[PDB]
Amino acid sequence: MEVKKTSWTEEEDRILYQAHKRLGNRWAEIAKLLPGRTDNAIKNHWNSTMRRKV
Repeated sequence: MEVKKTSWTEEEDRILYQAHKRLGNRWAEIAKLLPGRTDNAIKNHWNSTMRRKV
């Protein structure tokens, strides 16, 4: 079965956070550097992992 786990690499998350503040909330453009990862997946990851508690 294998439950849908957050199969994100530390590297991806690193670039994600770096880009988020450097480029901005330009998720559409950030995916240019992080292909495959869709906006919904990125944001889902961003809200669940990074902004787990604000």
